[PDB]
Amino acid sequence: VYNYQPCDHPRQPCDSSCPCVIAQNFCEKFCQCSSECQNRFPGCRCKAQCNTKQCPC
Amino acid sequence: EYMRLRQLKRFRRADEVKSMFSSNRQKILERTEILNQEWKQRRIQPVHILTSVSSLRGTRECSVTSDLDFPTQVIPLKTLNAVASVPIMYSWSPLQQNFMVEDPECTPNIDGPNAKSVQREQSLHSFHTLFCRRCFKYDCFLHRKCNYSFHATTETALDNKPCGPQCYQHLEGAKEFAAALTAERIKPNIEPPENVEWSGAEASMFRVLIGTYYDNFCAIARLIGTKTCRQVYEFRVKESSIIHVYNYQPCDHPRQPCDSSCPCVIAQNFCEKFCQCSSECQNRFPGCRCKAQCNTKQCPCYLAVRECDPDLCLTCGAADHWDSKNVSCKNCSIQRGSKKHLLLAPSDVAGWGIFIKDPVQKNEFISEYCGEIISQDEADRRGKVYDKYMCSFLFNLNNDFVVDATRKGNKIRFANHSVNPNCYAKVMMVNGDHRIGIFAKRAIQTGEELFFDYRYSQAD
Ligand SMILES: [Zn+2]
Ligand SMILES: [Zn+2]
Ligand SMILES: [Zn+2]
Ligand SMILES: [Zn+2]
Ligand SMILES: [Zn+2]
Ligand SMILES: [Zn+2]
Ligand SMILES: [Zn+2]
Ligand SMILES: [Zn+2]
Ligand SMILES: [Zn+2]
Ligand SMILES: [Zn+2]
Ligand SMILES: [Zn+2]
Ligand SMILES: [Zn+2]
Ligand SMILES: [Zn+2]
Repeated sequence: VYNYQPCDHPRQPCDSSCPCVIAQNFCEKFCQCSSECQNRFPGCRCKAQCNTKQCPC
Repeated sequence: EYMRLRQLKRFRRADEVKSMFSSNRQKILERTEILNQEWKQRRIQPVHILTSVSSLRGTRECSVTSDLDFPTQVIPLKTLNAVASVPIMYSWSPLQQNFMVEDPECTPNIDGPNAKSVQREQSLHSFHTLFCRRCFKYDCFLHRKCNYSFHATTETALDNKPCGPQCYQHLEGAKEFAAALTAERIKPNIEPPENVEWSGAEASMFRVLIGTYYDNFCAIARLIGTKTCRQVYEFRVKESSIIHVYNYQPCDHPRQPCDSSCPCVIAQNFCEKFCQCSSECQNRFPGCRCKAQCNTKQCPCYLAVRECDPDLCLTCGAADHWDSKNVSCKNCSIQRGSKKHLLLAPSDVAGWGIFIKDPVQKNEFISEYCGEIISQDEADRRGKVYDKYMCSFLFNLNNDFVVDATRKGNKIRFANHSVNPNCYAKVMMVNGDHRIGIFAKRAIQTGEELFFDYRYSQAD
């Protein structure tokens, strides 16, 4: 597991041509890609405590 | 020989049919006598059958030509006023859920005076062969599986003191014998036992209940009739001396856990509650700890395109308030069966069309495309039958499942087709079964006919 290296490419999907995809890592807030990026990690909507395997994180 | 017997049988049949015809004729004569008496009770108004008028409206006249030696009578045509027609359609059976289409004999009854003892195959085989654990039904139509069953085939405290009547524990030196005989099943009862006759039904019920309650005596005597606890221990002692998404098919393999040797792993499906694996199974689906509405594309349920299992997704809203309106979680509408009202009217394009009564926002549940579940070959046959008159309703649900709503469906069967659809359908796995839901592509207006693109289905 590698640290999330940000990618900056507006109006460009991250799919087979992005370092985040090559590293099997999600685009984070620091990534400057489109807000509807494919690899963007959806914020988990836990009620609390985020300690069950239920949360994707 | 054979010819004589055949002739005798033919003569007997002829006599029988002659007598039957005579009797039926007598009955018919009586009924026609009373019928003609009723007919002659009142006469009819004189129908002179006048020849209307002589060109009252000055229209065309009928040239009724008599082929015999008679003149051609003339009569003006009295035209009949027109009546509005209705588009053609066939009858169908209303339906809400799915309906799949197929494509020494027994132990006596404890009910009634007749009874005996059943121990060849325990005492519980009528209610075990027929089972549908998914929705708790007997011989369910929804799940007509292989059904291997056929032909109708724990710590607790000791009951100290004689609760109510005399107890088996209160007997002098019986508990150690009980411990001994359960130890071997992996002072003591020296007093002679009583001799009381026991009915076959009572014995069978006692055996069945002892198969579960085990050392419990007070409760098993309470449920049974009479059945003294000392006598219960007596029978217990006597018996020892005497002797591409697929359906979520449940897994019950005890040879190995669910890992490369399970149908669920083969079908890449989460082991739901009906699976008989360990509670810590790898394929077990973690629930949602979602705050509300379960519509974040992230939600593992939404990522997996799945519904919310009531036994797993607990705080999400898939279990609380079962008998109420739509729950907080928006990924449970199809499971509850709640949809939007639809209407039927002549379509502005062709034939009939479904017009929704209320507006639907973007990605909002409207209806479920239910009907009759048929196999792929059965789907082909049904589609050919329906297209014989150039109208098909076949839809794709799973890899080997097809929903058809021609002879049995809902109002959502009449979906119009347009290059700019106002609705779209997606398949979601609800409680281990696959269902088709109807969703609006845009904020459709009130009363507009719903549009559905047929390219997604097998038939476009
Ligand atoms: Zn990128
Ligand atoms: Zn990205
Ligand atoms: Zn990125
Ligand atoms: Zn998170
Ligand atoms: Zn968290
Ligand atoms: Zn979380
Ligand atoms: Zn069922
Ligand atoms: Zn399994
Ligand atoms: Zn399983
Ligand atoms: Zn399992
Ligand atoms: Zn969820
Ligand atoms: Zn949910
Ligand atoms: Zn869920």
